[PDB]
Amino acid sequence: EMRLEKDRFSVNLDVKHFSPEELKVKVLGDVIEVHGKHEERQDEHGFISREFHGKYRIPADVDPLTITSSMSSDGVLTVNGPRKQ
Amino acid sequence: GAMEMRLEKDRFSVNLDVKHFSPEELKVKVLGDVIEVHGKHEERQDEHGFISREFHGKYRIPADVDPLTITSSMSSDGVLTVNGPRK
Repeated sequence: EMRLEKDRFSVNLDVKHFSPEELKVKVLGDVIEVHGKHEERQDEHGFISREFHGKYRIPADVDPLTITSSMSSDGVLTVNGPRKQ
Repeated sequence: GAMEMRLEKDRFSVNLDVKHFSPEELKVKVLGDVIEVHGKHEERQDEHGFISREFHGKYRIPADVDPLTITSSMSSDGVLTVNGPRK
């Protein structure tokens, strides 16, 4: 969920079932890259693997070096940077 | 957790969180005495945004559950349940 305000630009993701250990955020050029992987090999009667990949092009008026990520209690991953004005 | 298994006296069930998936994108298969589940969701806007979401799972069916009477359902809360009565 891309969000373009006047003041900032953010990218919000629901990652409720991934711990911070299982998430990675990278920036290369003007592209934000996000990945998550969680596994529950629960015994001999079950398993589940969950995965997501995301790429988001950064607006031209946002310096890619000013980018930061964060995770909240509600289980949301945000990648954001201020817009240069 | 995104998954829980639950044994009652009348039924067996497996609950799953699949909130971000539409019914079209989900697949429930009963393979003998094993349940297999799969979902894949992709949103592309070139050349600006890409999100890809995937899950894969398998569970063993208890001996007193007939694989043939296993049904699945999807709720409005975005929850997938695979359930079968017991014998």
